[PDB]
Amino acid sequence: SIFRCRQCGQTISRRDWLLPMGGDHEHVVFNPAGMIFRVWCFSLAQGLRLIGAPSGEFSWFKGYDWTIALCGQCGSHLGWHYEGGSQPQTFFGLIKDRLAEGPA
Ligand SMILES: CC(C)=CC(=O)N[C@H]1CC(=O)NC1=O
Ligand SMILES: [Zn+2]
Repeated sequence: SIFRCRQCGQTISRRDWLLPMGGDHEHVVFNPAGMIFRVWCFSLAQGLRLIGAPSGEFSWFKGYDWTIALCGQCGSHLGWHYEGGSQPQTFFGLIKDRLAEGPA
């Protein structure tokens, strides 16, 4: 079972790659613009384009800096890559409702 970009079908991640950060792969969070995201943490993802330099500002995950992750194919905002932390150093937080799940 794999996750594709809902807008264009780009291959992004797999159910096998889910990561229970702080005990749960799912985290419901809001940014400073008041947008709610249901974020699923993954150890790995592909097919993204990470934009800009990392920032710790308003990070939802203690110890991690984030970079915006777009679908590399269509440019849809799919979530964030997190880095600079520990155990693990890096991971992806993807917006669940921007993905489509289906057969490998
Ligand atoms: C431009 C956007 C859409 C930024 C954003 O929402 N950043 C998240 C990432 C994070 O961990 N905390 C935030 O506020
Ligand atoms: Zn896409």
